[PDB]
Amino acid sequence: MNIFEMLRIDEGLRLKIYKDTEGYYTIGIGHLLTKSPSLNAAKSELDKAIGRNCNGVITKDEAEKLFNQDVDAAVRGILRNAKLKPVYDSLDAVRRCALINMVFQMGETGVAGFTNSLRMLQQKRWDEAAVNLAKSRWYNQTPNRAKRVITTFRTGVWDAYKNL
Repeated sequence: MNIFEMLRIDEGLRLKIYKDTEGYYTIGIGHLLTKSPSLNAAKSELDKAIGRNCNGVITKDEAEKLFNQDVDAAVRGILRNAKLKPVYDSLDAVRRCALINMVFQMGETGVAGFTNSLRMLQQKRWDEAAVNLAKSRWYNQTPNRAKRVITTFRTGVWDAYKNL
């Protein structure tokens, strides 16, 4: 299992513009287009993102291209972030994937706000950090996905995704 397979389990694949758990306009493999309520603003972002007139619909191909860019940006964002970098460097390969997953879903900023959990992950206090991560809007709003990520940080193995 790898980061791409992991995120693809969590995000799914949709070739037509759709709404987030959050009600936001998205397409592909969790590629948020706009936080704006107009389908029209979303369509415009889409064509800008793809470089063609898409009319709200993309190919598998285009979806994976956006996915490659998004993953790349997430990692680079982690590497550029003063708060995130040190945690990332301290982690093993599997747990590194769990932090990437969080950044992809919630952005650099959002994750950098989990101050106490970050501190615990750096210290390698797995059970403590898992308990603290669960105390969040994140967990309450998308419990099945949060719990997969959390188990991943807890165990350091890919079992939560074995099932799926």
